[PDB]
Amino acid sequence: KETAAAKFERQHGDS
Amino acid sequence: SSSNYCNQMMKSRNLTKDRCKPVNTFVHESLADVQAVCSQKNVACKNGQTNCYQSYSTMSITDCRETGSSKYPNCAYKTTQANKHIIVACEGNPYVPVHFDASV
Repeated sequence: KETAAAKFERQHGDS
Repeated sequence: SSSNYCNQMMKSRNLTKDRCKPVNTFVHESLADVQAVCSQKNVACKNGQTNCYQSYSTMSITDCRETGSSKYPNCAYKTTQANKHIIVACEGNPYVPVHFDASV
């Protein structure tokens, strides 16, 4: 399911 | 849940589909350059733990802040664009960002 590192990217990434 | 970047992106990234999240920051940099911050300037986190790192340079960010008139389901956001140093808390192996601590 979603790791903490995956959640950070989903929430804050915008490459 | 109308138009503007924050309304669109908070919804698309599943931050406001089931609540209106008060604040969220989007970083307009390649993900690997954000992950590179975990080996940059080590600083204390607000909570006194020391697994936080501050970026050597500023990065392009968009701050999304809920307006005082936003109520679920119609979340509304104020969009502010800024170039700031980011502070991230890092964990794991690979040692990677898991929380934002600030922007300075």
